[PDB]
Amino acid sequence: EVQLQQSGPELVKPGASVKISCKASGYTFTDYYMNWVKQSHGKSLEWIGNINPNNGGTSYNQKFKGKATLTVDKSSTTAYMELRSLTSEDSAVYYCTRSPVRPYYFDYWGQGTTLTVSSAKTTPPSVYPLAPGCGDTTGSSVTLGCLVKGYFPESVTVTWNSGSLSSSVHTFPALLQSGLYTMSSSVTVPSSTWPSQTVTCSVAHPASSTTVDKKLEP
Amino acid sequence: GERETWGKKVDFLLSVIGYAVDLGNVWRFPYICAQNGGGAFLLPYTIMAIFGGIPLFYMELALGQYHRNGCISIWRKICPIFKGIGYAICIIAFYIASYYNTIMAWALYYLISSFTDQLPWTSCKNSWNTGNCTNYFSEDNITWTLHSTSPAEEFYTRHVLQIHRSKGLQDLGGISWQLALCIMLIFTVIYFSIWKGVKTSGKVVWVTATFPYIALSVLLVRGATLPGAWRGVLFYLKPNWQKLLETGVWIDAAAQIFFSLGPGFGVLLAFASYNKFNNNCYQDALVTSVVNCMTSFVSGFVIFTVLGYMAEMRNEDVSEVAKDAGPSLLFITYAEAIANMPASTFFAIIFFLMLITLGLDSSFAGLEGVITAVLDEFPHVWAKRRERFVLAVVITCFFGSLVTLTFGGAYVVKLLEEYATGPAVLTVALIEAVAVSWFYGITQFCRDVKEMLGFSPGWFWRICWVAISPLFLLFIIASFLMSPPQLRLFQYNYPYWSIILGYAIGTSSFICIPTYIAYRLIITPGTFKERIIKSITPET
Amino acid sequence: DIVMTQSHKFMSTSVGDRVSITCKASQDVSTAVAWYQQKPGQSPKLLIYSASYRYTGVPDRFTGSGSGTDFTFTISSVQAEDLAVYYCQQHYSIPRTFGGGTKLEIKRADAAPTVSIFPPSSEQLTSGGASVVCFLNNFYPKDINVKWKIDGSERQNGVLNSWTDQDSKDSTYSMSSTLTLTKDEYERHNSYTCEATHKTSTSPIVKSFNRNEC
Ligand SMILES: CC(C)CCC[C@@H](C)[C@H]1CC[C@H]2[C@@H]3CC=C4C[C@@H](O)CC[C@]4(C)[C@H]3CC[C@]12C
Ligand SMILES: CN(C)CCC[C@@]1(c2ccc(F)cc2)OCc2cc(C#N)ccc21
Ligand SMILES: *[C@@H]1O[C@H](CO)[C@@H](O)[C@H](O)[C@H]1NC(C)=O
Ligand SMILES: *[C@@H]1O[C@H](CO)[C@@H](O)[C@H](O)[C@H]1NC(C)=O
Ligand SMILES: CCCCCCCCCCCCCC
Ligand code: NA
Repeated sequence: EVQLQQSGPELVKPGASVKISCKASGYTFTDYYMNWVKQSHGKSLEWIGNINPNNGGTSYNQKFKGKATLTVDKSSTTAYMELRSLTSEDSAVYYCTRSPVRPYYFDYWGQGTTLTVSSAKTTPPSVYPLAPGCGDTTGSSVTLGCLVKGYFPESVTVTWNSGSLSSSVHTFPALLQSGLYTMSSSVTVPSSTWPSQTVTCSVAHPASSTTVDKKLEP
Repeated sequence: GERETWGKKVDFLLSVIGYAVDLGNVWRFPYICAQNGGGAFLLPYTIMAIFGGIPLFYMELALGQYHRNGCISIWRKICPIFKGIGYAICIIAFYIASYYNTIMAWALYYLISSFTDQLPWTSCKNSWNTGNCTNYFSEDNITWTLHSTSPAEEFYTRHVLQIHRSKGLQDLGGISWQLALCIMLIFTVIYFSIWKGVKTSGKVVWVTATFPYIALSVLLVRGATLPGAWRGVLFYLKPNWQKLLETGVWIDAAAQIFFSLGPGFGVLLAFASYNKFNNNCYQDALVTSVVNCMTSFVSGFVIFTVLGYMAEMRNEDVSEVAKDAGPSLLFITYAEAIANMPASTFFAIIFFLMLITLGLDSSFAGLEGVITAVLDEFPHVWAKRRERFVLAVVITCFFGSLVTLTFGGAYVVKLLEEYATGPAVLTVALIEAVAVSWFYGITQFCRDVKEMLGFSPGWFWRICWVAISPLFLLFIIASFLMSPPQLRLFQYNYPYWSIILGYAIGTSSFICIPTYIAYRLIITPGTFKERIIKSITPET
Repeated sequence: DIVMTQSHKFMSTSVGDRVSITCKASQDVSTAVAWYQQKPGQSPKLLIYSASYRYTGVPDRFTGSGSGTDFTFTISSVQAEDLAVYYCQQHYSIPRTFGGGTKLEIKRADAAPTVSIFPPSSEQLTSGGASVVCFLNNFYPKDINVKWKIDGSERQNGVLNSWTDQDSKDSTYSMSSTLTLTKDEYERHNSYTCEATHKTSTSPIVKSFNRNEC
């Protein structure tokens, strides 16, 4: 049950700083090096540096010298990474991963932390329902869906009926335009469950902390 | 009436080489050469020799064979006020001998433990290993942990050194009796090689100085036959010319060639004292130093072939397997590599024996210089029997090494070797380089060389003694004093006050030189110009 | 430093075929190569360590070979859930570097794109906008043309095509064509029509609806 739970997404203006946590469990925290890997959007993995939890024995990369600062707390078994002088290049997904001394592999990773470095205002998403028309031919399955327009940054989660059921949901990647993102979702459900039961789409925005729920109505 | 001489040219020709060649040639040069440009470190290493090392070595070696006096009585004939130098070195020696022998003690304890069919540092089923101990010929797939240790590291740390029984410099007592018996056997084997004078110290050197080259040859063809040994050589010779841009590696090279060459201490003075007056000094100094460097050069291969094999057996980056820059590179890394080879008992015995014979010749001379000076300063007040004085010195060094024989002895070794003895030897060497060149006169020195060798030394050497050598030492001293290195040994960072203790020990070594200057300045009657005139001009 | 070069950025394979990914390093590595699997939207997962050794909790179908500079990660039976990006990484010299990444796309038979058009809801009409949506579900491969028709005229402004990543169950792509328009312009046209041209059939799939309360 080795679990590495990081912090949530962070939206920060360029030039500021941001700190990411990493709560470890399921193993002897004082036994393994704690690492941080930077992954850019569409790019490869990039090892930032490690830290020895016993004494805070840091080992940074020459490419990240003076950019990232790694700390550790044994009282709560939690690692931290701080980034100062944030620019557009720092907007990426950061992981904290466990690793032995030899051989130096990354056995367990964290869930990641989406960092967005921009001065754009945190815009709440506009949730608009996408219900099928009343003139369509109800076949063996009807396809429903919900639309999300205008939000920043890329931090949104659209669920369907508390995750039950979702065996045919297609989610489309968000598109950035005029500083605001826009995405959409769909779900293929049989004709023996609609519009009989209750199907409601939930749109959550952790950056603005706004959760709007809309139910589909034909 | 007259003093003794050499039994044969080769005896002292190998005696000075034996003093010059030691452990550091074997292991200090390969590491500092690997991490400072690789093969490109060969470029500043020679420049600091030709311009810094060789002039001090030859200039030091000439005065001894010309004046034929000790480290103390030679200043009475040059600059009496600087006679304290001859005493300072003495005190310096007492500090040096406090740790330089204990290392050999360790090697000896490793040698007497290498007579077993199964070497102690191969398995983990011993009385000193912890639960972290993980060896090979064990289960595969093993993965190293932050707290895990190797049977070799466990054997050095918890058995011979026993450093786990001390918390640092604060609490280090008491004394380990094993290394005390070892260092007693060593202090006994050096007694019978000095007590008779230069007759035995020119005969015992025959063995102590020739064995390391044989052992290095065997270890060389051994490490060359090991699979994956090219990685250590590649990491050893890979040119990193960007290191030459850093002003640090030049100072590192200068210091390395100074301590390896060892001028300014009176050992070369004493060894040169017992020699023919018309004997050549140029060729002697040249040959000896060039061998001392070449020996370091091949020692680099001897180490990096084995460490390359060790990186092949593990996973590469020889820097990872050669992180620790100290005795651990020989007592743990190299030893653990030896344990995993056929005829491990053989390659262990000849290795530790090599270490002991590497140390012995340098301790022979190390003492020999001081003994020679003291006997020459207090003649026939002293010299009634030599064995008496040599014994009185050896015993004092034994009681002076009890601080090093403690459980936390290695800490004291680092502290004394880097914060105490070093800057003081460089300081007194600077004082000598200034006194001979700027007080006695470099022209008169070239005239003395012109008397012994029959011709005046070239301008290349004169311009070195006048300016190049004093600035050569000045650069190193200034570099250290401006930024003393942060000391670390075995996952233990030294307290912030360590530099205060080292400097305290360092200054207490040459408290004698200015107070003796004040002594003569307070003893000679008349004006201060007449006193400094009788103090600058040699004895009438 | 070390440069881990993955020449093939993308590789195509089918369900059941034998696929092998190559990894080229800068210098000699001996046996210090790790293979990681990163599924789209998840954190990297360690699969292979030290060239050939498998980590605990890894199926037997994933193997590894190579010794020096060129290394190979081999999958015998490709499954639908094996769709992920694979990375190679050296673990000997500091610092530890990674490869470019090889996105393993799965090849299968063609599929007819189910097209579904949707009229703007009243909640969006309250705010003052109207976007007609055209969904394209379950087709292969990714290459597919989407043409819009407001009232018979090919509409091209305000069209956004969004292609998703490949599926991990049946390996079928899906895309969304969005036509975002104003309310005033929306209330001046009735029957919208979006059509899609794919390689499964020569006749583009045409979907239409009426604004007059469906
Ligand atoms: C050889 C003689 C002349 C050197 C004496 C110099 C004195 C001042 C130096 C030498 C050793 C030093 C001490 C070394 C040990 C300790 C213990 C530590 O918990 C407090 C600092 C303290 C107490 C240092 C204070 C300064 C110190 C006492
Ligand atoms: C120089 N060659 C390599 C031998 C080194 C041994 C040494 C030496 C002197 C007195 C002894 F009793 C035993 C050994 O000779 C001079 C010297 C200076 C320092 C400094 N700082 C450290 C050690 C020594
Ligand atoms: C291993 O070493 C660590 C410290 O390095 C120590 O805390 C631990 O107790 C050791 N393990 C055992 C089994 O003693
Ligand atoms: C591999 O080594 C690890 C070291 O932590 C160990 O936990 C694991 O059990 C080993 N694998 C097997 C199959 O024993
Ligand atoms: C001539 C240069 C002497 C260098 C030795 C170290 C100097 C120490 C300065 C004074 C500190 C003394 C602490 C007790
Ligand atoms: Na020697």
